[PDB]
Parts: sequence; C-alpha cells; structure tokens
Amino acid sequence: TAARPTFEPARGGRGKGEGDLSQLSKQYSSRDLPSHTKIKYRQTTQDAPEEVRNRDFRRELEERERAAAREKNRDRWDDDVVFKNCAKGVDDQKKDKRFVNDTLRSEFHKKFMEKYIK
Amino acid sequence: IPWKVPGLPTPIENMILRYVKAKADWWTNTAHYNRERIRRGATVDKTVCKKNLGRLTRLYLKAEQERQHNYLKDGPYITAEEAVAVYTTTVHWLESRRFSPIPFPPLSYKH
Amino acid sequence: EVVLHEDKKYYPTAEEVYGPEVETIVQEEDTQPLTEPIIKPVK
Amino acid sequence: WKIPPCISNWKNAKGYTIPLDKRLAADGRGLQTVHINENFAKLAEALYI
Amino acid sequence: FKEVGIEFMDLYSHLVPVYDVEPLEKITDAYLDQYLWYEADKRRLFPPWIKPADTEPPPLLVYKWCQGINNLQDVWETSEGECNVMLESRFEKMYEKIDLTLLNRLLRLIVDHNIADYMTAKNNVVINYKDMNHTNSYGIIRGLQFASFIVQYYGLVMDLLVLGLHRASEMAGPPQMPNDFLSFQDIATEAAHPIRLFCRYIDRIHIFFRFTADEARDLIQRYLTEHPDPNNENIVGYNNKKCWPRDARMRLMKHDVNLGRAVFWDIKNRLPRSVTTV
Amino acid sequence: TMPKPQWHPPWKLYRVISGHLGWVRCIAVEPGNQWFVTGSADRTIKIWDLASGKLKLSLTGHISTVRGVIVSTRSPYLFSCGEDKQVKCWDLEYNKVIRHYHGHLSAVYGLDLHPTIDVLVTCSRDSTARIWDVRTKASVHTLSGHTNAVATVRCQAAEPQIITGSHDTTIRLWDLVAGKTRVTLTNHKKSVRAVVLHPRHYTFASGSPDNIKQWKFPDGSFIQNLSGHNAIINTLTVNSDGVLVSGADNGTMHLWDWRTGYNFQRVHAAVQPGSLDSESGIFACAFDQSESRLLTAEADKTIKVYREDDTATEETH
Repeated sequence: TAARPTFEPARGGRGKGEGDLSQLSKQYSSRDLPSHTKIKYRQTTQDAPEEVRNRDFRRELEERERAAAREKNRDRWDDDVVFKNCAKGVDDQKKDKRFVNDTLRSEFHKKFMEKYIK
Repeated sequence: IPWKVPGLPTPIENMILRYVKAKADWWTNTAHYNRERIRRGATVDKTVCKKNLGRLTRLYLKAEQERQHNYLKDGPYITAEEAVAVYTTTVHWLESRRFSPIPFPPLSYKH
Repeated sequence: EVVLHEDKKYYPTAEEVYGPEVETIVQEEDTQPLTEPIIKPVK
Repeated sequence: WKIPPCISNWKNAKGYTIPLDKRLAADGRGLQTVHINENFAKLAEALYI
Repeated sequence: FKEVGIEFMDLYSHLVPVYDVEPLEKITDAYLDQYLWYEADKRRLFPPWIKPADTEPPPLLVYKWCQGINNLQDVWETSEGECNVMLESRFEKMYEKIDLTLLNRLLRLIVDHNIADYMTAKNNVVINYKDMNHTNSYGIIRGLQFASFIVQYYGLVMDLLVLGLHRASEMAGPPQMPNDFLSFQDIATEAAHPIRLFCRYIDRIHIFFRFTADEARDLIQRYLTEHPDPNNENIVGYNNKKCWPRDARMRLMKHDVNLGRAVFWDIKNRLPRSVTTV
Repeated sequence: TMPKPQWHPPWKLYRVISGHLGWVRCIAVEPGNQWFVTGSADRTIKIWDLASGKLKLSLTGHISTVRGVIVSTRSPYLFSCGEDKQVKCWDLEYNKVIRHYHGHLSAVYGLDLHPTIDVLVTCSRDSTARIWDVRTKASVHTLSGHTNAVATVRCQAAEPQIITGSHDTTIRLWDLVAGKTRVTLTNHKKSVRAVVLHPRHYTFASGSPDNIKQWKFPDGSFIQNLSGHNAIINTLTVNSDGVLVSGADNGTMHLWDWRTGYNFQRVHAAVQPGSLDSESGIFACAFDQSESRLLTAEADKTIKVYREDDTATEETH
C-alpha cells in the first residue's frame, strides 16, 4: 500500500551526468566548485613506485616481526568479627583482558549498565 | 522473547540469527554513543533523548531477566552458613536491646 | 564453590579456543592520535 | 526448503483472524523450562533450624 | 499481587527506576508504611546512626559530624604516633541482592508473621515494560511505599555485620538510657576501640578511625601479608580529591597510603560478597 | 590425472586481531608493508600495524557500513566506499577527507583504482558501475547494463580495462573509453560476488556459489572450472606463486592451485569466544606485498592472519 518495502532499487543512468550530462544543464552545486585541483603524488622518501619495485619485502617484514616479538618479550583490636578475610587469593581476576563478541555480555556493556543506571 | 520457529530450514534460521545479531550490535553501539553524548552535555536532539531512554530501559530489562534467571538457576548466593550468621547476629542484637516485636495493627487501635 | 552473577564466566578464553601457537591481539584505543599522521610530508 | 508463514505477535497488517494455537505458537517461550537448584533446600532448612 | 509497571527517570547522567503499583495495593502499602515507622520509632528499633532521621537536615548532619570529630579526646594529637582515618563508601548492590527468604526471616524477627508475609510476598511481583514481563525473584522493589523500612532495617543488619555487636552496643548505649548520635557513655568507652564515629546514610557508610602506631603497623602488616607490594605501586591507584589545591589535598606517604588501603581492606573483609560489597 | 599440480606448503593461522565492533567488511595492504587498512560495519576505518598487529589509527566519518577500502599506489591517498552512498578520498598526509564522490543512487559495494591513469571505479547496488576522475571528482562514465546489484569490480592497464561481476549472475568486460560492454559472460548460475586478476598469466577467476571459473582475458574464453568450495564465496585473491584463496560466508576457506585447479588445503577457522556458530564468515582476504601473509577480515569482528607452514612435504594428493 502506502507503507511498503522496496524489492528493487532505483536504477542509475537517467540523471545529471548520465549520458548527455542530462542535456547540459546550467545548474551546479556549491560542492561542485573547483577544489583540490592538483593530485599530490608520492615523493622519493614516501613510497614512490620506483622505490617499491626493487624492495625485498619478506626480509624487512621478518625483521620487523622479530623486533615486535622482541619488544613484546622484553616488556613481559576487633579480632571478634563474624567474617574473616573473604578475599584471600583474588588477584583482580583479569576480566579486563577478555574481549567478548556479545554486546549484552561484554565487559564494556557491564561497565556501561553499572554506571548509567542506579 | 526467545525466538524459535518450529519448522524452518537451518540456513535461513542461522542467517536470520546472524543479521539480528548485526542489528543488535548497531542498536547497542548507537545507544552507548548517544548516552555518552547526553552525559557530557553535547548537542543532542530531544527525540534522541527519548529514543535513548527507551533503548536503555529495554537493555536494563534484558539484563534483569538474565539476572533473575541466573538467580533461579545458580541457587542462593548467600551460602547458608553466612545466612545463619546474619540471622543469629540479628537475634542476639534484638535480645540485647530488649526489643518488643510489632504486633498486627489492632482492631481498636486508637492511632 | 558458588559462582556469583558478577563473574558468571561464559565463553571460554581466546587462548583456549585458538591454542598456544596462535597469539591473540585485543586492540581498543590506538597509538599515534589523529594529529600524528600517516605517510609523512617531505620536510 | 519450505518456509512456513510468519505469524507475528505484533503485526496484523491485513487485519486477519488467526486461531489461538497458531497465534501462540512461540515454542521458545514454552521450552524455557523454569528449573530450580538444590541449594535452596540447604538454605531454607538451615534457617528453620 | 497484580503486576507493577516500570519506567526510567532520566537524570542525564544516570537513570532512576520509577515503579507503578495498583491503587488498592498502594493504599494498603502506604498505611502499612505509616504504621511500621510509628511503631518502629516507639520501640526504638533504629539506633541513632541510621541517619535520615526526622529532626536532622543533612547540613545539620554534616555539622554534627564535624563537631563530633572535634569533640573526640586528643583527636588531633600525633606526638606519640597516632593516625585518623576517614572511610567513606557505599553498599554497592544493597537493594539488588536482598534474598527474600532471609528477608522474610528477619522481618518475622521484627514484626508479626502476617505483616512479614505481606511484605515478603509484595516484593515478588511481575515487572512490565511494553512487551517485557519478568518476575522479581531475587531483589526488592524500591517503589513500594514501605520499602524504606526494609532498606533501613537491612542496612542496620549490615551495620551489625561491620561494627560487631560489642562496638555497636557501645555506640547505642544501654537500652534503659540510650545516648544520642555522636556521644558515648564515658571517655573510656570512646577509646576502647579504633572505630570512633560511624554513621549510615541510606546506602552510604561513613566511619572514623583513631589508631595508635602499634595497631596501625599491625593492620598494615596484615594487609601487606595478604597483599604484598614490592614495586611501591600503592601510590599509583590511590585517588585523591582534585577539587582542593595542591597544598590542600592528601599527601602521598607510604605509611598513610598503606594504612588507608589496609583499613579499607579490613572493612571490606567484613561483608560477604553475596550480601553486599564495598 | 591429466595435470600434475605444483606442491604448495599449507597455511596456518598465527594471529587473531580483534577490536572492531562490527563485521569487518574490507581489507587492503599498503604498498610498503608498513600498515594495512580495514573497514567495518562499525562505520570506521582502522589502520593496523602489519608486523606487530597493533592498532595504528582509527578514522571516523562514515554514516553506514564501510564496504570497500583501497590505498593508492601512485598518490598518498586512501579511497573508501560505503552503504552510506558515499565514496571518499582520505589524504593520508592529513588523515582527513578531502574529496567526496557524489552520484551513487544507492549503496556502494566495492571500488578499485586504475594502476596508471588516476581513475577510480565503483560498484553500486543501483545496478551501475561509475568511473571517476580523482582530480576533478566527476563521473566520466556510468557503466550500466547489469540488472541487479553490482558486487565486485577490477581494473587493468591492458585490455578489457574494467571487469565486473554482479548479482544478475553475469560478468561484463567493458570499454573504459567508450563506456559500453564488450563481453557478457553468463556461465554462472548464482550471483558472481568475487572476480580476481592473475598477476602474470593474463587470465582471471570468478566466483559464485555454484562453482568458480577461470577465464582468458581478451574475449573471455572458458579455460577451466574449479569446483568443490560450494558455499556463498565472497572474495578471491591470487598469489604470484599461483595460490588462490576462496573465502565463503560460512567461514570455510579453501586454498587452490591456480594452474591445475587443485584443492590442496581446506581451512575451517573457529569463531571468537563471545561469537556465535552462525557468525563464522569471511568477507575479505588479501595477501601482503611480500605475498607471505594472508589477511582475512572475518564476520566475528576479527582479523585473522595466516602464514605458511615451514614443514616439508606431507602432502601431494
């Protein structure tokens, strides 16, 4: 009826630049004014294709992998109270290292719901 | 509401579960983003405040049904030794203070 | 041996599902903020 | 590969009338199976003692 | 009982539940609440540390607290080695974790069994929002008319858990001659134990501690036994108030940081995590 | 046995990168193996370090799912497209959007850069492919003639310069100059969702859920038929050593010989801990410029990184 889905999209090729520039209109947006009218290219130090062509990538990749693994390695009175020490060996129980692919059982969402509802 | 169609092919059922999880993620991340914006005082619409309240109460009741179910499944947390400790401490306190228990509101109570 | 709701560990650990030889990387927020750029201009 | 129709709990766009068994055919809320623990017993009995 | 509705009041930083109870039930609950508070104030159920009391505005509460710290015996002396500790905390999920069976048990200790059964079975209703129906089988409903009584009494039970019966009886005094809020019977009863001043606002805890150097070193030894620190990392995670200027905030000395963490640890061990945590 | 296949060493997962909050829908490697982009359904583009697997940057700005991401080799740019309908150029000198390419009537599913002309080509759901000048942000041609959504597009310098498959089960080989179809290849029965170009042998491959097909370039001759990976395949990628990777929507990924068309390895990776069994799926895969790492953008919001097993022949059919 009025409220209905699509089941097919609108096709392109029949408006403002599609076949004859829509028969050469004299209407143009402010987003269609000249802007960034000069392509910047890669310089010799950046990653120009002259420099990329002779490079052996596997040796450099293995060296950077080795350096990353080496960096990760080198980084790493009232005695009469009715309840005793309840936390004996709880050394913070690393929930903040775990990452869960579930927006309802994540750690960020449990922190969210703990913070924003009292 | 737990969603199960009795007869349905498992590729269609799995694909629907996949895309429903995707729309769940979009819905929830939009709710987190707009809640952080409403908290910091950023420029927000009034309709996004009402929509965000409506999403947050719905997420809370999903988590609350989860918590009531986990209580009915995982038993008491109270560990009945501790509950006997609580009860007995309260008994010794109330007999320490000579407390008189509150009766039923009487049939001819003057107040 | 009661498990509270505050722990309630579902979803076993990434080291337990992929193994010891696969190294798992969880990345939240990033190094080098948006002012510090990718490919550098010739200064 | 047959797809049964969608009998919804919310939308009835063409204003139909659907029998109750077809209407309340949500199996997942019937197989929820409210199941109790056994440590309620220890708690209740210890409190009565 | 019939089902109650829920919605949220948006306070733009957090949300507050607003509960919707049936009118007949609401009239019965409101009369029950009035009767419970009147009979509780006659029978002197709540000791004076249960703080939202009728003849005390909250600034008068802070004023009484300040002059009660000032009127402690030799409270500012640090010559032989003496520390003052101020712990301010909450009962984190106090509402959320009240087991209704144990709540029935404690209310049958307090009131008639019919009233206690009404108050217990009233907390177990169905909560609705637009599609969603569940049953409050574990927590309490905050929006009941008599829920204030349940909250303050359950907090009294946990005040007995934190203080112990001896120090709480020394604070409440004898039943024949009870003392008011920050007052003991004797100077000798003040300095008998390190817990000097203690108030409970609804779910907020405020304790004052006076330590001799011996007790302070002993309690720091117990904390460092159970939680050692070889890298002096206790001064990193210690929060200080950034509102005050730099000369005005708390300094970071190793003894004071270990004593603050140790007093917090000792108060934290006194509560089972199934009841509430800190 | 008419052919004898080349032995390829098997591949194994060694790194599961995580941190997106949506399906990772695209991936691309920088020309210098320093970093690599991903684009995801959490509306961001993430620069990841290729050696350490560490998040190097996160770039916000899309309104919807990011579908294609590509890094330019001639210019220091980062082109990206989305279900937003927006096609963007990111100046990596500034990490900001400098040019937006306007004219797609619906969602934009893929994009590719011409290697020598500075011309961007894009696929869309409105059954068109568009041809853009980078410098003037204008539509040069509108390749129309598919009847359903256009899924994948590629580019050469040599003949037919634009090859695109689509959801109408056909593949059109085009003329960049004229803007008209040269060859319509209809051999597939279900939708073509991945075309891929061989670096040396001047042939190409195309994938659809029935089977995958290899094809000569000048006029599209049938050459071969690689079958056995019968799921909805989303990407194909070619190694210069003749390794072909087919990743599907059900998470299954097969490793193939390009020349003889032999399946030497099947990889069925496992989902992330929080994730669901119905959520195993591959949307993109790409080799690095060293061609010794395989980067797969998964449906469990992960990036999985594979490398070859250094143990000798335990294999050969």
